[PDB]
Amino acid sequence: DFEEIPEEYLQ
Amino acid sequence: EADCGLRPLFEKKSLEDKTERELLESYI
Amino acid sequence: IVEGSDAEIGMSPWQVMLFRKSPQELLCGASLISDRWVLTAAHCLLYPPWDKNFTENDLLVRIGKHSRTRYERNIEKISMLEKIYIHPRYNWRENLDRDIALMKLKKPVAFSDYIHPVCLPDRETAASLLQAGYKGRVTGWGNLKETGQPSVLQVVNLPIVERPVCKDSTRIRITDNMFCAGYKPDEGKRGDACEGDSGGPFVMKSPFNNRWYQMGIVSWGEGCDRDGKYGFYTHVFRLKKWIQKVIDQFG
Ligand SMILES: N[C@H](Cc1ccccc1)C(=O)N1CCC[C@H]1C(=O)NCc1cc(Cl)ccc1Cl
Ligand SMILES: *[C@@H]1O[C@H](CO)[C@@H](O)[C@H](O)[C@H]1NC(C)=O
Ligand code: NA
Ligand code: NA
Repeated sequence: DFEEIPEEYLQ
Repeated sequence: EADCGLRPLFEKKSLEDKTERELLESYI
Repeated sequence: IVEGSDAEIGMSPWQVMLFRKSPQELLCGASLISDRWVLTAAHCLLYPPWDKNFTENDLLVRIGKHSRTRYERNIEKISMLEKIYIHPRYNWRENLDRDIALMKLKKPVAFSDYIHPVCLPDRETAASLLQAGYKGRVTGWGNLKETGQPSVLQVVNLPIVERPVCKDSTRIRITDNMFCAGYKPDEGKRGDACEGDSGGPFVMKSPFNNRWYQMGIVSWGEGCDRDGKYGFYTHVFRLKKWIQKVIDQFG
């Protein structure tokens, strides 16, 4: 339901 | 912070939000 | 938030969203109290009855938001957590006594029109403002009803309730580390926090210095917006010595 956030924040 | 609690788009520009007056009116 | 309205842009620039990395979902609200510290409810991070026990790497904080679900490019800022601190006497077993936690960010967040800290009360501001009938403001992206979800941040203004009325509304044991707020059935107006609003702020605008202070943290309620029930909020000032101890030691 949420727009994907930039990958930089999920590393 | 010395600047806490002062909103850029409201207090810092002397603009009020649409319902803050309701709070003020309750502070009797 | 039940029976609130859409926030204005920049209305609550201390608002924080606690965001679960995987699955990507809203976990709770929170608030920005400095460039490196975020305040929330302990139960957002630790609640064994629901098998909740998050570690730092499980979570992100999203600051400057308005839309619930959208990635607000060039507006919101996303921060990683360095460390979580839960009050050592947080009572998850019984009644959420001392429902407070701090999160230190890995890096300072840059302030902007959309991102700015709220003040924490002093004893005098708390004494002056935490009075029955005085209204505060609750914000969050939680559910719109007990039994759906908002496009943008919601806001509701609610009066603090007399302690005996709070006590008489529930079988749960209330403590001095809590206060309750909401309208009475005979008052007509409505509104409450609800699921997903946990951890967000209850704020008041001091009429003495025109600054916003965070007096409460969305903590607990029995249903949402039920007649004769009230929302319960962590009493921030009562727990401020712990806040200061943590920031002084770990800042
Ligand atoms: N119903 C329960 C009642 C409850 C209170 C204290 C101990 C256990 C259960 C509740 O409230 N609990 C369970 C854990 C998290 C918390 C919660 O759900 N908090 C969010 C909340 C806050 C407000 Cl102010 C108004 C509505 C709601 Cl839904
Ligand atoms: C919560 O998680 C921490 C670390 O994983 C653990 O030490 C603790 O015992 C867990 N359960 C609690 C605090 O109830
Ligand atoms: Na009671
Ligand atoms: Na109610």
